Amino acid sequence: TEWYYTGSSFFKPEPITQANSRYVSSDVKFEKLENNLPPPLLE
Amino acid sequence: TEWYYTGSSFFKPEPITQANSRYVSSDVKFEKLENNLPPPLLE
Repeated sequence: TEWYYTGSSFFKPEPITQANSRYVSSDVKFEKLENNLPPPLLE
Repeated sequence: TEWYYTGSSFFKPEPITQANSRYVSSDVKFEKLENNLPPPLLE
């Protein structure tokens, strides 16, 4: 599956990037992606 | 010595990471840690 960022007050799916994403501590309820890793997570 | 991150409202030492650290302009009062360099400080 593929994941896209969207705005809060209007609906527009957009690519996930560093600007709209923040690094946070690990958690169980966070989704775990085997592939299609977003640029921030991908290394 | 070694430095650990702890929360404000409850006491539990944690490993330091980029999630809970902010890059700031250097100041004299800060700690000049020659050894045991925190992982976010590594270049």
